[PDB]
Amino acid sequence: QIDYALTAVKQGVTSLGIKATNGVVIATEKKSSSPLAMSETLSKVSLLTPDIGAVYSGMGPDYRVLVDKSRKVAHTSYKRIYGEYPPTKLLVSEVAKIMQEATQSGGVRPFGVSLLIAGHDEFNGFSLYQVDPSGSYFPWKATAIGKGSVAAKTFLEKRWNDELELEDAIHIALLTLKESVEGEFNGDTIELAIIGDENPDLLGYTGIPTDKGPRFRKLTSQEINDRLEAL
Amino acid sequence: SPEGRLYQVEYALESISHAGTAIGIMASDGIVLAAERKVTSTLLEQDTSTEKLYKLNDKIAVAVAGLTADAEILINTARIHAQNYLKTYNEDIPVEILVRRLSDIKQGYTQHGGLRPFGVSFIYAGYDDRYGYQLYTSNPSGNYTGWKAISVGANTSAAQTLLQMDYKDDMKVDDAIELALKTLSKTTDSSALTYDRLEFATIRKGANDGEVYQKIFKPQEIKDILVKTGIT
Amino acid sequence: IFQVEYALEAVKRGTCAVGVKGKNCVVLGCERRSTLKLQDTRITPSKVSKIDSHVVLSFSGLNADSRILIEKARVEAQSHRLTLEDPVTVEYLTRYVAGVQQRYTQSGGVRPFGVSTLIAGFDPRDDEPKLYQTEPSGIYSSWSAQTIGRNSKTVREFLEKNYDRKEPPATVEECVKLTVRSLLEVVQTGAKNIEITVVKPDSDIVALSSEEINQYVTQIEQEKQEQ
Amino acid sequence: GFCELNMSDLFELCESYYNKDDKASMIMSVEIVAGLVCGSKFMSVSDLDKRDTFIENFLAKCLDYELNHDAFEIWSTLAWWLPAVVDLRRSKTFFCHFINADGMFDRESDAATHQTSKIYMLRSILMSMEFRAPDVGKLFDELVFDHPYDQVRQAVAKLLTTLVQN
Amino acid sequence: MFLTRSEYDRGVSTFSPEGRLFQVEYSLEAIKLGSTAIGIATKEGVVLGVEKRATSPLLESDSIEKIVEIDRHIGCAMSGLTADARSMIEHARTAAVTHNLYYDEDINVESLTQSVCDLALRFGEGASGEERLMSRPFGVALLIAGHDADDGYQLFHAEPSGTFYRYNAKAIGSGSEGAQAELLNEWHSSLTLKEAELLVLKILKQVMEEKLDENNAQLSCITKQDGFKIYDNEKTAELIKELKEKEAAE
Repeated sequence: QIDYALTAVKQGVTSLGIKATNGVVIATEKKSSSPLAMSETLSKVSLLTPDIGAVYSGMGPDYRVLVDKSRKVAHTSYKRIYGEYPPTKLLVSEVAKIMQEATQSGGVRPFGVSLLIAGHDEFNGFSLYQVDPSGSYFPWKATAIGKGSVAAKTFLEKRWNDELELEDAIHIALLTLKESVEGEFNGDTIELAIIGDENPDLLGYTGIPTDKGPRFRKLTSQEINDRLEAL
Repeated sequence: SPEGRLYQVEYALESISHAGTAIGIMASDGIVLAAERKVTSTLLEQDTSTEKLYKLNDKIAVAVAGLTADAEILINTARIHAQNYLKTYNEDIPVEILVRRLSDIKQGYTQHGGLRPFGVSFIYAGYDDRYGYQLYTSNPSGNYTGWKAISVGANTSAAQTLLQMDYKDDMKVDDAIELALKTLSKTTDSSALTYDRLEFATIRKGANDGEVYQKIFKPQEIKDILVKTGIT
Repeated sequence: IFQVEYALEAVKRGTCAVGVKGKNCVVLGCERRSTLKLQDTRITPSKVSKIDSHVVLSFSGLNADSRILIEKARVEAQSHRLTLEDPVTVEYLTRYVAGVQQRYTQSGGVRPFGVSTLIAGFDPRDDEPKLYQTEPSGIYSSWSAQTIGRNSKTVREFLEKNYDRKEPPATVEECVKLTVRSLLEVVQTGAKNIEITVVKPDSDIVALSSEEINQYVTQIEQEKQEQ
Repeated sequence: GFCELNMSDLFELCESYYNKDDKASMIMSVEIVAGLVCGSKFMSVSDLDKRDTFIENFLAKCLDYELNHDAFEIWSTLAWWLPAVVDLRRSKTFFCHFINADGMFDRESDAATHQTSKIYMLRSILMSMEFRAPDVGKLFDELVFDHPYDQVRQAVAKLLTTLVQN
Repeated sequence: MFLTRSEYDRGVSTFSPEGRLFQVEYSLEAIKLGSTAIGIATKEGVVLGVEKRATSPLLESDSIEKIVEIDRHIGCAMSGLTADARSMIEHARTAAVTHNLYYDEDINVESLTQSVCDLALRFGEGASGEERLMSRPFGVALLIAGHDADDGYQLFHAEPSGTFYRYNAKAIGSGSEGAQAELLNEWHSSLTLKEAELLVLKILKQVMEEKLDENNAQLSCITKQDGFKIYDNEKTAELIKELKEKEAAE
């Protein structure tokens, strides 16, 4: 029964993640259920904290209500006690605990998604985690989930060294996604986020030098196309 | 439960002889813990997890053989019992009492048969000033048992034999560090043992006085004691 | 609804347990396989369990199942001293234990206990020995002596033809003399196999060690061979 | 010719592993005995006498009083097996030992005595032969019925059952 | 030989096409398959006897409590799962004292009985309207016998089903079908307590196909005067001896 949910994960659009020396990167494709639909109204790559993002493979809805339940747990169980935001390791723990309970609870099915959660905490540095429907979670240098899972996972072993700059890992995760792509391949059908330098540009305010802004940045429709030309 | 049998238990008791492989050896002046890591991919991040060796308090620690997500649910509640017995009696919790406290939650499902038993089997290594150094075991049966040396998980029946062979009561701590590695010569499905398939721990008579240091080994420190024979 | 009888089966398979009343003393006895070579000797010799300062209890069954009883009891033992200031009477400690295994069937629908228990000791002040037995059903019975457990039938047969009410083992010493013989029949090595505890009037419970148990076995098998 | 260890070396190796305590250690001792009886497909009538002699001496120490449910567990295993992997007449002492029945009292104002410290083992040999050796003029004239204990009343019954099938 | 089977056997708290609740029709056959118990009523008291059935010299009979006090004026005898009736009795002793407190009088035997039935009438796992908190029909039958000053001496049969009848003399348990047809023959509106003490033994002798003593029979009675006493083994014996003679008459 957990086994059947991992199966809904095995199909459903491919997504991936790559840790580097100075950043993390996660991406998936935006398969348009129609051309009539405006694909900018749905986000497969969601912000959890300004230091932490997430992507999935599988059941759309189960991801949404998991991204919501997940943002909240970041406050209710960490920020409202210690004044900081949670560290990747622990926010991940609190999500696994959330899914692991849909498993061992009666009257409910587990979630139809595997999650890739990427982020940076001051003490543990960068890290990238996978969370399964089983509630188990593992730390990755890089991996992929979904259909293209096997092709891409093999390409990542081939191309990954522990000396990658974040720009190198963006480059990789675009190629990796180019071979699996189901629909068209541009900035309107690729979602890519990074966990890099602090972006003060994006704080919304200026006056306390101790807080410096989001590490999580979601690349614009433009930034993507720009990289795909010099590709 | 047909012949006097605990079915849903044997189910998970033998699901244990699949995952992991863990060992505990009590020396005369220290204790030792050790484990092999699950089927690893090249890209899995070695150093982070500490996935099968968890600290419970500054004086107690457990080795796990079983489902990870399942033991974390237990350990979380055991790290707490520790601290409740502090805030309450202002003394560090005695090992047997912590062990029984878990064993009793395990057996809690072994009977209120409306929820599913526990994966997971524990070796506990701890010190308390009432019963010197201690070594314990915890199958989801609900039972715990005393041990001078022990093992859980795959290839269990096998190591118990080499252990019975090379063990001596006068044993030091470094002598027992070897016995543990040495006898993960056999009980290893992976031909040749690496520092990365490992996780280690010690509770010694302190790096200084008459007291008690605890030490979960960092990867490098393993490749260093592996150096003593294993691989070089 | 039949699951009761199945549990009563696990009783059978477990550490063998016995007990024996006397002219003014009581004794238990029970346990299992010496040591699997490498196990810690000195940290679970908890064969018979102390309930109050004057009441003890052994069991045949799932060792992991007993503990939940040997607590719920050790507690009501105090919560009686507390709300009535008066140590529990051996019949009442017994009726409370049995009455719990009973309520582990007929409500909610949950599993019953894999233990039979024997419960001994002297009521407070009164110096008349008491011995009882419980089983997963909810039944309590008083016995001049009894056994439950593995190969328990061999022992109950032995005892019946070795105890008589007309003359109960008066001597403290000799009352144990008998409880030993009766387990030597079913053990699997001897003294190293099963041990004993001993309670005498007024909260005087003194459990026996290894060395007092072999000034017995090796003073039995002396008179034995003499034919 | 090839070893020269003399049989009196396997008699120690055997008496050696008999700790009334260690079970897996006794099982090695009795694994040894069953070999000395499968070692008559091997010459020397002067060794087959050193062995018949060691065996009546050993079964004495072991089975003639002082017997745990751990030994009984082992020896009784031998009785069901040995007579099926070797004709037991390759030994004068071994069989002519279990059938030496100094064991069945008759009334109870004592402790009657002891056990199926035999009955169930003599039986499991007679069960595995079922045909061969069964001259037992004795046993029939020697059975009890009157016995006070059950463990014996029942066993005297389970034996007669087997004595009749033969 | 052969096999008869309906498709509505089994069914838990659901109606057969006839209106039968077989879960409870069966609850009622297992009274017929426990210890024997017999109650007879005179105008001079009520007698309750049972079958002890001691299974050893060790086991000191009397931990075999199949007859127990309820208030000084009400006793009951039980056939069946004596362990399953611990709670059924607790509620009756509690109801009888509770009534004595709230009203300064002994509680009517009729109403003490009905109260016990109203307890086993809370059988189920799903009830809307009023909640019936418990799990299964109560697996034991009761002979309840006592004395109140309205309606003389009384005997009652409480069934697991929650209903009851007031027999002038009833038998339940292993022998009942037969013991009952024998009471139906030998009972009259003018028995004396002495006479019934004995008739209860005669009918235990019969449907036990054995010779009886104090290790297998317990006698108890309830008089207006002395209350509800259980005969100690001595008195149960010269009551037995007194029959060995009375029947050697012809």
